[PDB]
Amino acid sequence: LHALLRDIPAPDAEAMARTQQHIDGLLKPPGSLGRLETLAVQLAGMPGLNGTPQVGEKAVLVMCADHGVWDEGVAVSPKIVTAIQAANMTRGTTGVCVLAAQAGAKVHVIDVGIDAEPIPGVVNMRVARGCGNIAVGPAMSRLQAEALLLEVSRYACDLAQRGVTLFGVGELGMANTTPAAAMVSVFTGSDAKEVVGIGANLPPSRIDNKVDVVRRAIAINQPNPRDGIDVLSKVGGFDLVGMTGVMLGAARCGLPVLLDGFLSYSAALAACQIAPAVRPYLIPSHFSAEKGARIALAHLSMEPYLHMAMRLGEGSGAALAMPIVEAACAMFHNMGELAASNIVLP
Amino acid sequence: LHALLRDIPAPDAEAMARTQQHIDGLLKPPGSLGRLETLAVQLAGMPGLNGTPQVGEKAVLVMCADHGVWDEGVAVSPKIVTAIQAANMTRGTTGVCVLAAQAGAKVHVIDVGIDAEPIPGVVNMRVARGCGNIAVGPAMSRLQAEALLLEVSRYACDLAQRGVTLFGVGELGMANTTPAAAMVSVFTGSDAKEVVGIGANLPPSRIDNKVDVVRRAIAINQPNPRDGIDVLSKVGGFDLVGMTGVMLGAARCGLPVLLDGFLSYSAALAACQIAPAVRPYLIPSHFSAEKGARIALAHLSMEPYLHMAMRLGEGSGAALAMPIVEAACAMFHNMGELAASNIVLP
Ligand SMILES: Cc1cc2ncn([C@H]3O[C@H](COP(=O)(O)O)[C@@H](O)[C@H]3O)c2cc1C
Ligand SMILES: Cc1cc2ncn([C@H]3O[C@H](COP(=O)(O)O)[C@@H](O)[C@H]3O)c2cc1C
Ligand SMILES: O=C(O)c1cccnc1
Ligand SMILES: O=C(O)c1cccnc1
Repeated sequence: LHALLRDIPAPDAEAMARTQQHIDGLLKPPGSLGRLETLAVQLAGMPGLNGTPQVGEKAVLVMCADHGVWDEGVAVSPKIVTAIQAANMTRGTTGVCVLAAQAGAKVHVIDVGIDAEPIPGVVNMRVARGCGNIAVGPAMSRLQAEALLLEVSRYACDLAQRGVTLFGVGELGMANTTPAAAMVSVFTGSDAKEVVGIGANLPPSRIDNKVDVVRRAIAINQPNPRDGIDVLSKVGGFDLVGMTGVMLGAARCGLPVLLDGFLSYSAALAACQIAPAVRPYLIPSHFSAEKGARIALAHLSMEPYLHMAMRLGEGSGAALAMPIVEAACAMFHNMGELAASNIVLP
Repeated sequence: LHALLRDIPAPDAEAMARTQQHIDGLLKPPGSLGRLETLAVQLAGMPGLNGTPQVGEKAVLVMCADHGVWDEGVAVSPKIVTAIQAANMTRGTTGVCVLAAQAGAKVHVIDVGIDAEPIPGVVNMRVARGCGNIAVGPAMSRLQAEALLLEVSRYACDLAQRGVTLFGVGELGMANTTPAAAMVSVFTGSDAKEVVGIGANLPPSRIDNKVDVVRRAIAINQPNPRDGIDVLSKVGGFDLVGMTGVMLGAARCGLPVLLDGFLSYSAALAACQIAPAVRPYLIPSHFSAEKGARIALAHLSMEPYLHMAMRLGEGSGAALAMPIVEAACAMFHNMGELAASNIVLP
């Protein structure tokens, strides 16, 4: 793990310079394609991409797990929905499934801690049947967090070996916006009231309790904001840790990762805290409708491309942004050149 | 034309209610897919779509034309670039071409007034070789505007007959951000300084002249803000009128139209002024980096989905948003149902 972290490659400035020069000579006024241009250059700098903005196979990894904090009345959906939805993932009827098929990406459902019997078709990496209730103690042990980070990391890079060049991250876990809000509060220094949202339609009257739960979690655990692994283990969850692991793994592999929504922002904060070298590999997707979204993004210094008022999770926003990434590649490789048209601009 | 305007269909509230009900029962917390849900319902209400969110063939119509106002020093690119780029459109090397191919849409290049010899492969609907310099008079006659609106309108609907269900609108015309800014100022009541941008990299020092040009255009022509056709003819251009015609034509055909950037906003304002019934058929794409973008969008009451800092035009932003439209359809038709999973949420 320390090894893994040590081995994350820095971006290729040379490839990026070459990329920038090419883009400037394309059939358009310079810089006119805006973020589509900056995205291509960012991609060019990723060592796993071979010096150019390229997209091979795509995969969305969905990390599923239950949380003990559910018992605190912070979620309106029955606990079983995690298990139910996880099986549905295997049938291609879910939101991420539909959107992924649309983008030509494959969905990988991973069980990191669902509180139910094992589901056939789902990759088994279960840590335990649900994590501990953060309100009264820690979600898990440090050891547990570390081992899962490692395991997911390797799984992520192994995919690279099979042609995957673009990843998307997602989750499934009733009550997960609670630990997400806690982490956000911790890493960001924001008060719980400011980053606690409605999650999956929590009634406005139940909010206050959710806020109390977050503060309690923090107070009791005393997580260290300067230690990403400490925070994850204490007030995180298996699903959030898994998402963080995807991030570490893509980075180590020198490949890009598309974030999703609020839960993913949580995970991204942790990843970046753990290894700043991870940052350059991250790509925002959409601007989640969760209250704490603005604050989290500001701390990541990220401006998402899509404003869809989305708040489903599952990696649905990540799937939706995949075509944008492919567009930046299409622009780069298939547009003609000014010179070839004898076009001269000041 | 009055006929045409009269015959624009109102949206199907019945189909929309049915759509809403279906969406609510899908495998997710209600309303969780945000704008993706509102988009599907909007589509369902369009009579040309047959009571459901559907996407058949896609086409982007690019309206090309030169402007006399170029002579005022409001554009840094040589005049010939319009003609040059228009031919390139026929070779598939341009920005819209690349992005359209990416989205599986076909590009239709239409010459509505390029100041050069006719270009083989380009649809000929040329009004004149460039429009009049708005700084000293009108761009064209009312008759001319009306005839072009009509002609483009019919062409647009005819495509519908050939399987096209989704349109995108675009343009090509050096100096076109000038008449665009003028129209915006007129329809919106904003001062020229507030809506005049850098267009295709106009140097910050040249701005002031561009602003003076806009005011002069307005002062001299005295366009009537309550008469969209009056405004277009006076301080518009053949390209902008053509874009407006696409809009009128899709609406008459009861089909959706994706806007592009700043130039398209101009055209949309005019279209809506001319026929409010057009509004429900319009779909924003991206948030153009042109200064006057915020003001124009506010007047259309539109919030774009994409924030890419784009400012190329050609209908490139429209092509980029096509997959989003297709996603809303995919969601609608392929997601599973809560009921089928025995999932019950309050
Ligand atoms: C049917 C259904 C499908 C979902 N897919 C993702 N979520 C989302 O809702 C949960 C977070 O919200 P909270 O913290 O309020 O539980 C996670 O499962 C998240 O993925 C879903 C939720 C439901 C009910
Ligand atoms: C090579 C080239 C390709 C383009 N494609 C679109 N535009 C854009 O630039 C023009 C508007 O900017 P202004 O008002 O400053 O001229 C239009 O042609 C618009 O389509 C282009 C401009 C250039 C130079
Ligand atoms: O932003 C998300 O991904 C999200 C928000 C609320 C509930 N589930 C997921
Ligand atoms: O927003 C646009 O479409 C645009 C902006 C500047 C120049 N050309 C096009």
